Amino acid sequence: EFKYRGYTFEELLNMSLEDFAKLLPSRQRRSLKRGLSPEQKKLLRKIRLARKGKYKKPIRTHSRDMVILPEMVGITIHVYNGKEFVPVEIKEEMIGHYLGEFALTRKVVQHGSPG
Amino acid sequence: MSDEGYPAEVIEIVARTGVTGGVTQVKVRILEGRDKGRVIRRNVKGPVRVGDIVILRETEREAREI
Amino acid sequence: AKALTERFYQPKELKVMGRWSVEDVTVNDPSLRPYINLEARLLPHSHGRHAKKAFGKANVHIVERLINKVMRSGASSHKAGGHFMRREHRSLMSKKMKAYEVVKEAFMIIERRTKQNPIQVLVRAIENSAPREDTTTIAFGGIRYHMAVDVSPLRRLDIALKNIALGASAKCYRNKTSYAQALAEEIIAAANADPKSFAYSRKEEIERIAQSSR
Amino acid sequence: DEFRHIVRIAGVDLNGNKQLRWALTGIRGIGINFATMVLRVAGIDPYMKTGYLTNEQIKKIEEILEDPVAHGIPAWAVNRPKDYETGKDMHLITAKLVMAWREDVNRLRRVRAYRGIRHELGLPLRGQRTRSNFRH
Amino acid sequence: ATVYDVPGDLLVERTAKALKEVEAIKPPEWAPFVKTGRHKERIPEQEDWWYYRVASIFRKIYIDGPVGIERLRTWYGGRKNRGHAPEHFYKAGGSIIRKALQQLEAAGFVQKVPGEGRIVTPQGQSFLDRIATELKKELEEQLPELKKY
Amino acid sequence: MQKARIKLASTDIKALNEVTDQIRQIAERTGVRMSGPIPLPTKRIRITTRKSPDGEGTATFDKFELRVHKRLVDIEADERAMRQIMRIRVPEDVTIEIELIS
Amino acid sequence: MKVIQTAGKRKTAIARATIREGKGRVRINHRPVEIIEPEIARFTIMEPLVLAGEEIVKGVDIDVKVEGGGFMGQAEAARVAIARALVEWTNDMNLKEKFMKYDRTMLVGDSRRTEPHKPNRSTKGPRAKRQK
RNA sequence: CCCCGAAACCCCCGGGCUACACGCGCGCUACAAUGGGCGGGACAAUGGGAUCCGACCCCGAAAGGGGAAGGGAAUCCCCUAAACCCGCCCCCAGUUCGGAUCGCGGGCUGCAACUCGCCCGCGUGAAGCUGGAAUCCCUAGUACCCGCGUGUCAUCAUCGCGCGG
Ligand SMILES: [Mg+2]
Ligand SMILES: [Mg+2]
Ligand SMILES: [Mg+2]
Repeated sequence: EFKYRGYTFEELLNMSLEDFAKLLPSRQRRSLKRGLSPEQKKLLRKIRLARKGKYKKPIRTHSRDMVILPEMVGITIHVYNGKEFVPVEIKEEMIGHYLGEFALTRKVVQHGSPG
Repeated sequence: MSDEGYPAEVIEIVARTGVTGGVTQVKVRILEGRDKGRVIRRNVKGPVRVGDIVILRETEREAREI
Repeated sequence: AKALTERFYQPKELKVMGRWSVEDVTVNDPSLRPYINLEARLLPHSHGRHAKKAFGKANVHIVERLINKVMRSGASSHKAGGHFMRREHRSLMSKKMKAYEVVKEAFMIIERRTKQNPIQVLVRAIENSAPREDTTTIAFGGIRYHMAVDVSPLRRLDIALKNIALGASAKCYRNKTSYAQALAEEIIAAANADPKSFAYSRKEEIERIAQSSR
Repeated sequence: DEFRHIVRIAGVDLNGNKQLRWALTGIRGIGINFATMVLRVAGIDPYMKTGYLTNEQIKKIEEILEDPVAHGIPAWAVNRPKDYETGKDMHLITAKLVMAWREDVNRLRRVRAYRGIRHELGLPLRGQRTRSNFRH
Repeated sequence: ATVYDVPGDLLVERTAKALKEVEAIKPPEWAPFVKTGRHKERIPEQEDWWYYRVASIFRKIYIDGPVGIERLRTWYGGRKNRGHAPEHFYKAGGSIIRKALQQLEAAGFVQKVPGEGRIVTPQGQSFLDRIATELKKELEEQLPELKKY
Repeated sequence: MQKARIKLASTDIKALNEVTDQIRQIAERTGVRMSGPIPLPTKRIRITTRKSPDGEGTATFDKFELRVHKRLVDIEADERAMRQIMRIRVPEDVTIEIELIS
Repeated sequence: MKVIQTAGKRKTAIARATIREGKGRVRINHRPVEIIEPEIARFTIMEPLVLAGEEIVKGVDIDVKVEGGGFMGQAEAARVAIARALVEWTNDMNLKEKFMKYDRTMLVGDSRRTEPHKPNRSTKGPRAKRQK
């Protein structure tokens, strides 16, 4: 019904990081295999707690280069676009993408006449 | 194909001519026809050295200038 | 070529390209005779050595002048056949080996036809493609008149070769005929003095414009 | 005999009588390289003309197209490797191909990603500038 | 007679045809696929391109002696159409030439100096010079000015 | 007998020549066999700056150049010769290097 | 073992020819002139030979090592080298003069080199300039 | 000189300078046969190299990956250039021309590649069939054509400065 690469979301969760990476594209795989930054790890553990706990707060961040994971699902993250923390409610089909793809920086242009 | 043209040998270069300097006024001497020695002055286009041979479609034009 | 003897042709006699002689070749235009070099020169190629002087062209072989004019790239600043041609990278500019083969194939062509020395054919073609009068505007006391003038034999050669090559180019442009074939056709046409030749036509038109101008 | 000015391969995508590899490039999803591959694995001459193609040869390349990797094609020479719903590495043809493109695009749109937005507005999305040289 | 005495392209095709009779010159399973380099645009259009390529490599190793894969890569490379962008030179893939060299070392025609690349063997230079003397005869029916050599 | 390479490099041909003449005259003061001052290819460090700060105006360039002349001298290694070539003055704008081939 | 060395230069191409008694074999980098694949290059190299004649070539053997720029430069440098070789092998001034009136550069060298490229669109040339 | 002066000084994160209905300059690729592809065959110079060049071997379809001789530079490497030639397919057409665009996948650099990098493979297959008025560069190893080096450089060259053919 969703089936990322023949795997359903339950399986994606029970998977480790290595095998999920094997399923990901080359770029995101490289990102993981190189490892996360401290800010990324702090965000991630906030997210762990929020699936557990409550975290007592919404999740905000400046990190647009964090690739989405099955653990980062069912959750709303507010990503900095340069001016605002814009909300991103994470569905299953964002699974291997960066947050910045959904937090946009430049608004669309509606041109005026030349002059 | 070579119509009634008359050879003419160049004997002396004179000043150059033309609005853009491409033309050279020259003194030439006919070699065949009826003149057979009548020098004449013509305005020739292109490079010339003495001894060159230019062939003319006529001989009674005779442009003159300083 | 696909015969292996044309591929590894070996010269022995000092004929032109080791194939065609020039002893039997004659030019009946006395104004061009001095300015047409017909020496027993195996390889036409000179390496620019003439241009630094003013009549080294006179000292230069004639088929060399042809191949150098064939190293063309079409027409960039003028319109032959009404068209700019402007081959930029797929030209022959600075490709004298290609030009040499083009000319050689052309000669082979006409000699398969024409049962003649192709160099004889070529001199005939430049003879009856080479004008005698042109027109140019001169000032007399400050007023311009489009007068008529006679053309020097070197300039006659230059024009003849140029427009031979240019006709070949226009005929080979964007059509199924080869450059060599266009060249052959142009040379024999001009030698027969038929108006199908771009070069004969052009000579006739500048000449009739002159005879109109005087 | 056995001549046909026109031949249907992969439905009624109908192909001229030139040499076969380029005739096959007449299909969407097939370039000259994939064509040469398919023919080399099916034992067919690529320089061959299409009029002299036999119905069994037609069937043969059709079934290769249906499952290329199973016949000898590598996995790195296909339209759609590592599909987003089945990890199978597969090669898609005309209609299934436009549908697959459409689907991945509108998936991106559904999640409101930069590429989907930039698709639906019809602008460049592969790093270009668009100021001076994208004018329509 | 020898390799330097005859031309190259004719020799390569003749010795390819002869290399088809050698059993250690099987093409690999990925031959009918892949191009010869990133600088290329299309698959080889021939079926015996493998034999042509190993023949070429064999001759190159005859001539240039202790040579290896990177040198051969730059010789088998060339120009790429980089789209709207200008043209540059790119080397070829190494797997073709490596597998070729290894096939030839199996057949006995080249050996592998520990350093400084690969070197033709006596049986290898014999093979090549045989084909060359043969060819030289067949085109000495033509040029006797080459019978000379 | 084992040999001694002397690679010496400068920016001044005359200092360079001075040193080589020191070596020649000292070897012939003794009798050890010199191997000539082999002149090696001289290095041309070229730096092509734009001579404008503004960025405005026509673009004009300064092609600055530094030249390094290089010589090598092989002389048989004796304790005497070595002691005295060590004693050499070796002026300031010159580098040397006494390797030994053995 | 009378052998004669000559040399030829043509814009970053140096040929070193050695001439000696033999049969008529002449080799450019181990390769016969007969099979040099661009006809033009073959003919550049052959001109002095054709011109001097088989009568002496057939007694001469030549070998040229040329280590430079292009096929044409190599061919010209070789032509020069073997022309000088023949002249210095024969001591025939009638031949020297034949060469010197056919092509003086056969015996004297072409001195031309490339002009250094200068700033405005320097990659193209010293006088090639950007468009206004 | 005026001003800021605890902010108009300093540092960090993120964005932007990379936005695009449009007008202009300089250029790259082309509009094909004076060619395209495939396979074979040839020939350079200038410069540069220490956490840097890296032969050579192995792995890989490629990009690339592992190990690594030698090399502080006439010793080793970058570095067997392309235009060119030979043979075979294409035979004047939006094509075996053209490669915009876009999809999927695979990689390198980097702390970070979404915004916003470069490379590879399969696939897609955009306009464009020589260009008005007008205008630019160039006099000999020059112009045109061909590629290479280096500067910028962690990775990025349709650029600059240069090199030869
Ligand atoms: Mg194409
Ligand atoms: Mg057309
Ligand atoms: Mg710049």
